[PDB]
Amino acid sequence: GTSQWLRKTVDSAAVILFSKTTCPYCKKVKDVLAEAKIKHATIELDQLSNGSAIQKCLASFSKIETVPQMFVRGKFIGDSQTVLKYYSNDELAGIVNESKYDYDLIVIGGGSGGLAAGKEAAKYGAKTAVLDYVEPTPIGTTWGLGGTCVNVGCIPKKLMHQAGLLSHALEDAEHFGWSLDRSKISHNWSTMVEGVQSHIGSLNWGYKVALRDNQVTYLNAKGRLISPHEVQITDKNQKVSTITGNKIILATGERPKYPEIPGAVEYGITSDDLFSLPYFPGKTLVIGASYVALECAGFLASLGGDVTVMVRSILLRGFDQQMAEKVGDYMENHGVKFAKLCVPDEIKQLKVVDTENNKPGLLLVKGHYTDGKKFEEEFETVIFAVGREPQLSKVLCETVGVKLDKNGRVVCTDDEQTTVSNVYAIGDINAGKPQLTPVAIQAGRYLARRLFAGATELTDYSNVATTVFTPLEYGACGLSEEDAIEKYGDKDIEVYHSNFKPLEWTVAHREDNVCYMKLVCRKSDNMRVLGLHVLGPNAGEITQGYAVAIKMGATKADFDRTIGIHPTCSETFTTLHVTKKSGVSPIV
Amino acid sequence: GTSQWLRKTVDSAAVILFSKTTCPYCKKVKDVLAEAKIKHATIELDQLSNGSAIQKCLASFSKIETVPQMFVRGKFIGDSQTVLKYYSNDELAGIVNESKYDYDLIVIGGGSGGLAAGKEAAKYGAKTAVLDYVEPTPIGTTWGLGGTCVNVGCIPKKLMHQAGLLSHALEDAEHFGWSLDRSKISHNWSTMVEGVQSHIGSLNWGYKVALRDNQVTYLNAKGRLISPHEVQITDKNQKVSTITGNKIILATGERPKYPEIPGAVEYGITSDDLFSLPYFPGKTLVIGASYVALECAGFLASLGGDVTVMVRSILLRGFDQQMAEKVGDYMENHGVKFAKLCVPDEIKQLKVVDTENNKPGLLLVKGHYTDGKKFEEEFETVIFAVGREPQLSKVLCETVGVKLDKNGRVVCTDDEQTTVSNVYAIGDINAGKPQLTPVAIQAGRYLARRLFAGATELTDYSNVATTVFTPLEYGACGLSEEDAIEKYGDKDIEVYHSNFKPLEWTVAHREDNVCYMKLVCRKSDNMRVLGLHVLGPNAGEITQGYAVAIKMGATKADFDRTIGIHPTCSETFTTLHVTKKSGVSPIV
Ligand SMILES: Cc1cc2nc3c(=O)[nH]c(=O)nc-3n(C[C@H](O)[C@H](O)[C@H](O)COP(=O)(O)OP(=O)(O)OC[C@H]3O[C@@H](n4cnc5c(N)ncnc54)[C@H](O)[C@@H]3O)c2cc1C
Ligand SMILES: Cc1cc2nc3c(=O)[nH]c(=O)nc-3n(C[C@H](O)[C@H](O)[C@H](O)COP(=O)(O)OP(=O)(O)OC[C@H]3O[C@@H](n4cnc5c(N)ncnc54)[C@H](O)[C@@H]3O)c2cc1C
Ligand SMILES: c1cc(CNCc2ccc3c(c2)OCO3)ccn1
Ligand SMILES: c1cc(CNCc2ccc3c(c2)OCO3)ccn1
Ligand SMILES: c1cc(CNCc2ccc3c(c2)OCO3)ccn1
Repeated sequence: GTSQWLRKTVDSAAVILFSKTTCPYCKKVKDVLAEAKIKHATIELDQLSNGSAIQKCLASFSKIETVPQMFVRGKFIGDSQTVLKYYSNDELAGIVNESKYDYDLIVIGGGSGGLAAGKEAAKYGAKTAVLDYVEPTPIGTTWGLGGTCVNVGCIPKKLMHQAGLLSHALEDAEHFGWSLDRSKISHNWSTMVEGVQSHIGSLNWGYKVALRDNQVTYLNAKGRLISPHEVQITDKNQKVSTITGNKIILATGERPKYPEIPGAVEYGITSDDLFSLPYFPGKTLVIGASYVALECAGFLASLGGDVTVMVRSILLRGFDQQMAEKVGDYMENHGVKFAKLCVPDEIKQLKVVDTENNKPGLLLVKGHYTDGKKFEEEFETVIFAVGREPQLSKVLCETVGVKLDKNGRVVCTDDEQTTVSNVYAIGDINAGKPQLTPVAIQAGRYLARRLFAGATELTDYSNVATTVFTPLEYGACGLSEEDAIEKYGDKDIEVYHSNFKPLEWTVAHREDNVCYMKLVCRKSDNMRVLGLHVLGPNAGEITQGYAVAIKMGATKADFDRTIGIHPTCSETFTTLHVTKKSGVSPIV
Repeated sequence: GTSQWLRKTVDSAAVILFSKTTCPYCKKVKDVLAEAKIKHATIELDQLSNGSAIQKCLASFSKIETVPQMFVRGKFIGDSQTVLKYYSNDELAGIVNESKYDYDLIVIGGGSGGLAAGKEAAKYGAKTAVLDYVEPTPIGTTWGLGGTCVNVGCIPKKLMHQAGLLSHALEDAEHFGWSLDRSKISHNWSTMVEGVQSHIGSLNWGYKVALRDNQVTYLNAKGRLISPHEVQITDKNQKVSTITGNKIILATGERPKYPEIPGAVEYGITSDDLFSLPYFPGKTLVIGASYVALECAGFLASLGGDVTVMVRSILLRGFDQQMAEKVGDYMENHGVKFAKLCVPDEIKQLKVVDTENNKPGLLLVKGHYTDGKKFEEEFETVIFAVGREPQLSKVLCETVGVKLDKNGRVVCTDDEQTTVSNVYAIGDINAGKPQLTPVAIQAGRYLARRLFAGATELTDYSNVATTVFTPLEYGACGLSEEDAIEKYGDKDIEVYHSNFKPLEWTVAHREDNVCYMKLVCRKSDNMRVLGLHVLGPNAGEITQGYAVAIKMGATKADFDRTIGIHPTCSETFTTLHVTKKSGVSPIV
């Protein structure tokens, strides 16, 4: 038990010192390693519950039972007198650098998960390389280090959402006494994009500086795993070579899907292209109904665009469907048009994109509704948001033996291990896990600590909160109402709900009964909160704190006994009382 | 035991029915009471864990042990056959309205707590009167029903705060691509005040309508308790009379203090006057350093005023002083001037307020610093925010026997009972309680339920979260750092902290390292979170949800295992790791 932990910790740590906080001989060894700039993990046996047993068990490796004991890649190096000997004789540097492989860790993929994993491992003395390459889009778009979120995801999407929110702030300012005239103000797309791209560039740079300062080797090259320990790399000059590593972390993420119809790849774009587009999209069709489709259609409409969303079946498949419909009704009331139960058949080119004068082209989109009627309309831009997929055939040779599921994602144990013992996977390509940046960062940092510092904590993937940044934001944590009922039966489920109006909306003359919130609870388990849902401004700020309480097992009684902060939107969660079964109206 | 709960419930309830959910005779009585428009409390005995025991003790009042049983004001009325006898003989209405007093409940004070208590009591058949009178300010300001929060507190203050925040929204919108020129835009005070006062008017009216629809008698008259059950009321016509009630709730609140110096009452104003002031204050001096003083100085500066705050000793006494200093440094950098370690001696009038042309007057303020030097400067408006106090001599006859503390607040047990067994106190006049609107409302609602519906739940006054709506907002829940160190010792306290920058501030070129958060934790109790603090935008929305987790005993490990929502300010709480003891910098 203890002994199986110790063997696993010793075998995979790069450099590790066993010690106690008081021990002055340990302090002498720590001082030598600091002076020679040798990074290492440290385990202070006196701070651990079973430190006595661990100490006895070290002798199975070193034949000694005292501290300090220093190990390098599974080999006992010595006590303090022996380490000082190697230092004094100029032998320590070569001992700590001796390895069967080029690297202790190779990370394939330089995004949210891979960067976090690599930097954390480097802190404990693991010799680390991170590989990142960005395959250009069909029209040639490419970007720098940091992955999907940084370059073509959460960061530019929320900045453009903020640009759209400011249009309503300009409107609201008149009612609060400011002299501006909202009608004579317009928006400049390219000025926005320049500011967004300047911030993204500061993040690209900041990650390169962070890897340099952690002594991580950064290769801007494409990686391919050809055997358990061998990674083939291809250069920007197409030079091919092979590097070896003890542990491998696959963190290569996903890219957007295109439907298989004429004209889609040639004349449409995806979110990969949208966030650096040199011209305003103009009259735009968004095909799809994911959070990506709706977030992009939302800010384009707030920025003055003529926008249509073409919806195959429902909005936000997989989210609470009452909330999804409230999200769509708000967008439709504020300018977004919807072509419901409709699918595209072909895109035709009427005008080529005008790169010189910085203007879009023109397209004809033909499609059909599910009853067979025809759709035909002209747009300047067509954005496909119909899902994302990994392409692990470009990353992972089939003979390595890494098992994939029917969607092409990696099948992992609860500690991220693949079917190949030294190979792990994190982030969007880990099958069945929520596909979010904070999850990938947590999994990558926690994994690096288990590999190289003897940690045991696992990543907890349950009840992870989300926020959809539509024009009215939607935050959630836990089960949808229909999933709770499916799992426990309608008679065991109580739903408390209420409309509400932000105080900021009163003087602004905004809508009375559009914002909404509900708690979905289990009667037979002391009214446990199974899911929390809120539609309103700053919904992500509102939701985050409640995710700690749900993690801890909060009940309806816990919300009732906590006092609200006034005046806020979030305080409405502390006084809920109208149930859905009562039939009483939730309006204010 | 169970029996002394039953006695108190029966003696105090106005009209109460003991029932079971599966009982068709109970349903016949319920339907008769509903048709007769008779409101009542209901105790469904089959949903209480010891409903069997309660059934037995009912016989001690009624000599029967079956269900249903009706009681009115402590007297057993009858089973199903007897109640239906009274109904068809036209005797029921006379029986349910028989009482020793004019009212089951008299509430003195129509504010946050009083209105909540009165409406909740009326839902259980208690015959309720609510008295409210607003004594005018020295310059004659008055307002309508709803209390300090509604008319001259949280509601107008947060709306003028929002008006000030929108100025930075105007500035930010240029960097996000909008074509306005912030430098050519001005603010109109009187347009703001009209919008703010129109919302307050809709609240005044809403409360009058709510009372009518709950059958609550509203008297706009000044009340005075002269004996345990007798309340003397004075008319708008100065007509005096007496009414009697069984239970009394004191809920009369506080009003601003003035310093005892020449000119203060005559020529200064307070927050009571500010929110309906017909003219812009102009160059303004705010005297004091409480949350009221700083919130007012803050939005006046954001609206373009020339604003000075005179501080006697420190900012935000009783709040975490590291956070108070960060709050004040932000306002000093954004244009509020501070006269530190200073106190006023007299206000001299130079120019009378011009009611005609809607202009302030002009004043000369004389004061001195603690080192002896002198202060002398002219201002158009002087606002005093040097605390608030009750005036219970105006409310309570000394002979009634209600004990007050040395500050003039009412001394209560943990169920709000005074030293006079039928008189209770709630809200700001209850000694030692946090003086907050949601606290008053919960105290009032919970008390009404104990008096008239047999409830037992008490109000929990511990760890109530707060937010100060300064230009950069400050949210808190639990102990300050210095209070935790004093209570437990420096060696048992660990503080995790970090600066942060909102994503929205990047493209707007706002400051890198002014927003800040920390967790104050107890080492020897599994790193329990004792206090949470955050300085940043939307701080009330950020803080609220964590108050539920802190109520449930959150530890640092609970915050670490919960995953963040990205991109948000609040997510920075889920990955804190820099300790104060380590000396590592908290900057980004
Ligand atoms: C439009 C959009 C908006 C989003 N908004 C949010 C949001 O608000 N909040 C949120 O939590 N999540 C959001 N997400 C999800 C978030 O972007 C992902 O969950 C996260 O970025 C995935 O991290 P990752 O490390 O798994 O992969 P990635 O971040 O995609 O990084 C993988 C990297 O590896 C590179 N790579 C691939 N193959 C190779 C190879 N063979 N060799 C070398 N390098 C390779 C890729 O080019 C890429 O740079 C959004 C996603 C999108 C598309
Ligand atoms: C400037 C300011 C800002 C504030 N901001 C906030 C905030 O953001 N959040 C928050 O939670 N709290 C805030 N507060 C505090 C909040 O307003 C109070 O805690 C709350 O109003 C207390 O309610 P109450 O029922 O005890 O008294 P009140 O709301 O003051 O109501 C008592 C009422 O009784 C009346 N009355 C008095 N004597 C008599 C009598 N003899 N007969 C009849 N009627 C009488 C009074 O005139 C008044 O109408 C703020 C306070 C101020 C001054
Ligand atoms: C598909 C794609 C490739 C090209 N990837 C290597 C590469 C090419 C260009 C680069 C780069 C890396 O860094 C900067 O520019 C090879 C084989 N199959
Ligand atoms: C698995 C492992 C064990 C031994 N304790 C592990 C441990 C816990 C916390 C740690 C650590 C190591 O290094 C840094 O923090 C016993 C049974 N099963
Ligand atoms: C006209 C004006 C008002 C405003 N307050 C009147 C008033 C004046 C003095 C009072 C009072 C009430 O109770 C005790 O003394 C209400 C209704 N009608």
